[PDB]
Amino acid sequence: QLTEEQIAEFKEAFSLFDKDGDGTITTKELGTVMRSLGQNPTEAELQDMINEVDADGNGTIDFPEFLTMMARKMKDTDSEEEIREAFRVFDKDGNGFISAAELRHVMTNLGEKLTDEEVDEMIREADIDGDGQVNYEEFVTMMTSK
Amino acid sequence: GKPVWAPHPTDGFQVGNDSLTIEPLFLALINQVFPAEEDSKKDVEDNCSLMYLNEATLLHNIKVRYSKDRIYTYVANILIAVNPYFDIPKIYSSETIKSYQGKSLGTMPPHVFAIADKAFRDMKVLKLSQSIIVSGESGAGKTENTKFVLRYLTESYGTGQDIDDRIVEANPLLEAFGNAKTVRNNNSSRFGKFVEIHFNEKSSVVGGFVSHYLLEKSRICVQGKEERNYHIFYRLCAGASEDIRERLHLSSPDNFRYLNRDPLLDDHGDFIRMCTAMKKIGLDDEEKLDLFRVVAGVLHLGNIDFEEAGSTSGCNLKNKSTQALEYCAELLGLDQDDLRVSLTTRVIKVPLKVEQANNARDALAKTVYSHLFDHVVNRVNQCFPFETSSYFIGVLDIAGFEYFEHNSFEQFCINYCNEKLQQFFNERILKEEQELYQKEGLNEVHYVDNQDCIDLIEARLVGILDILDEENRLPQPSDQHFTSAVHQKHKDHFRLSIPRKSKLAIHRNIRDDEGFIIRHFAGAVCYETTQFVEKNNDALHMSLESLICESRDKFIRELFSFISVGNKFKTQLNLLLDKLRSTGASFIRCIKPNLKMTSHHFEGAQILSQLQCSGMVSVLDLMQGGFPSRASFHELYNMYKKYMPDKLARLDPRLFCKALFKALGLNEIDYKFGLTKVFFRPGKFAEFDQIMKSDPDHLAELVKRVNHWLICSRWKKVQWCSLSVIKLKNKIKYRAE
Ligand SMILES: [Ca+2]
Ligand SMILES: [Ca+2]
Ligand SMILES: [Ca+2]
Repeated sequence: QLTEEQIAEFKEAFSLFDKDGDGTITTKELGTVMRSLGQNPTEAELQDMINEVDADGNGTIDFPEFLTMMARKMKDTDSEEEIREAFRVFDKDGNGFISAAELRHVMTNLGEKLTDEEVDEMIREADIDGDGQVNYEEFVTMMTSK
Repeated sequence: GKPVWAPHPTDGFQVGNDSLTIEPLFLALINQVFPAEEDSKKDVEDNCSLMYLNEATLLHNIKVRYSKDRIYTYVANILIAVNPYFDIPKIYSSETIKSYQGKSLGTMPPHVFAIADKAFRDMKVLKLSQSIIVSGESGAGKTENTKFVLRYLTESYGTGQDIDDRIVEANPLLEAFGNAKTVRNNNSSRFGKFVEIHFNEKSSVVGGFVSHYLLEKSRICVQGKEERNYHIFYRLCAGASEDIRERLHLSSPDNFRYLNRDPLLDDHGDFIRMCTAMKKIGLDDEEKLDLFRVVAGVLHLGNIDFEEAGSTSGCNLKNKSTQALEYCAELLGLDQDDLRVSLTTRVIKVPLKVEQANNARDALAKTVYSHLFDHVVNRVNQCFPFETSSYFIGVLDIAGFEYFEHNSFEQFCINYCNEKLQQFFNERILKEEQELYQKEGLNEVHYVDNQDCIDLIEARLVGILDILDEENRLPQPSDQHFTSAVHQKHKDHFRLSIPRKSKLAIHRNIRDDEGFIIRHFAGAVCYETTQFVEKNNDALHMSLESLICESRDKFIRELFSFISVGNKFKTQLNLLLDKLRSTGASFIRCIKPNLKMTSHHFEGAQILSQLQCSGMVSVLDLMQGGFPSRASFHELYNMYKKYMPDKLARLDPRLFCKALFKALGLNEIDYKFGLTKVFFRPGKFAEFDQIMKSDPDHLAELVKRVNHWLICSRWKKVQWCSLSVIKLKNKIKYRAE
């Protein structure tokens, strides 16, 4: 039910959950990554969600199961509100632009390791209109870039 | 300038630099020289982690591991298991048994437990019975390795109960009637044993079942020098009480045609130990004696001789055989005269010549013993019955590929058996590679199978077996006429040649009609065909058959080349294959490190021969058709980060490898980025290594070109991860209201 391009993009995102690259995720990594981006799932909420797609039943789900777990019957432009919510995770002060400091916070929450200048580089790259920050339009453009 | 591996008569291979000349640290044929691993000190748990996967690098790797007492190495999901020849401490510890539980293959070090856990895991998830196929010559550690699989399964997924120790108790009964001494092994198994551990609907152990196949019938009457009949015969003759010895009219085995002639063979003691084990099993003196009666009956049968008398032709029993005949008739519960008529005539009463009566005697002997073995395996199965089951996990043990200076029909059948098992081995490895590639997000592996060698043997009408049947059906069957028929019908066959073309001087004196060479998976075998026609015929005529079926002895009644030996062998081989094909399969290959049973000795050339006979060489060739080398991202991060700017070294292992390959412009045909590993076509890991070791400056340049891509990859990773988290949050709320 996804494009080849969406599957590819989610595949790299899965590597942030699956740090040691064994191809499988447990309740622990699911929980850790969600909380680091400001969510608060219960252990039972995570288990119930995993059991629903865990074929083995060892409590360890793989990439295609990860995709299924994310799937649900969706309203028109619910996805669009999802993208706006993803943006608000970066735009912490809610003024509509992502700053260096804010990108750094997310990169840090997710365990990414980079230099202050690398963060600035990332800002510069997605900052089409050159006001020094990343707005929503630029965000989505970067997000769906080829 | 690269170190290659070249043939070495005693180590198989040695390092050095139509054919080629090699300097060690010597003329050699091109196709026997293999690329070596750069780091000779190195060691990997999966030989698919090497840059070159070939017989040489494989042999070198498991050697290195052997020294560190690392006896278990993988090739993909295939386990190589070299006999340590001493008890490596705590590796079969109960603790270790728990550390392997539910662990995916290759998250723990290589171990028979993992093979074992995987079978259970697939059984449980896929709801499909499983088979574990073990290979290996005598002294390879095959018996111990089987124990471990069973022990593991029972302590891990049994319920306190103890089926393994039960199977372990019952086994001495199988060995008595099913094993015999050979030229290469004093206690060789002569049938196919599929020891099944059965499971209930919730994947808990609930019983055992020993399936059995292809008992070697010819041994019952005839053996070669250095060989003996089945153990039981000699044990009984040397161990029975002076009483039993009298009732069954036993005596020295030298007094029975059916028993050819060794001090280390303790028949007296093994008989005592055997009875000891029989009692532990719940085998009372009654069925014990019932077993011994048939055994003796067959021994006396075999002593009945015949001669021509001129009796309005037909032959008769030598009067000297009168006693063997009454003894045999007595022990088999038959009328002495009925038996006599049915051994020297067939039913319209056709008299039989001497040879024909010899064959009637032997045919009866083979059928009776074979039904006795059937019964013996059934009683063993009663030592651990179950009511019902859903699936099983079975370990298959059966004589491996073999050749000698002289090969006859016995080797033919055995090697035919392994030719079909090898086809199965290849098919299932091919399947595993394909599913591995799909599972990793990457392809059909290039492989030509040995169907043609199988068809040479078993094809209808023109196959060797059917041409042999045809000969038996001719007025005066001839081995020579048979052999020529084989050559004339497979004119320009890839797989068949005349002995004159042998790669060995010992075979080139054999005439075209005295033999043939079959190019088997493991190598060419030259068969001498004298006696093929006689060995293809073991048929029991109906009247003699009726006789035994209607024995006064109730036990015997309960035991019960128109159809040739070759054809029955095929039929039985096919039943075993039917069973295997219904399961998911895994393979263990046991290796005998040397002859002397000694620790820390690695006979290169001798282990190499075993690798070949087990079909491992055949399997590596097959793997060259796909992606034979594969390495985790973390592993490649570790190896190569030092060659790249510090910028790349900051990335995580997956993104580091992504960046590397993007910057080198590595085509996506030869290099494949999976979910957990990078996969390489043959030669390509090595190529990638060279690139990595080339001019550091041009290298840092290529990275620059990738800078935009790298930044966009960094964004998309966290952006799509944020989106994932948001979908997971929306999913929890979905599942709620
Ligand atoms: Ca993980
Ligand atoms: Ca902001
Ligand atoms: Ca901007």
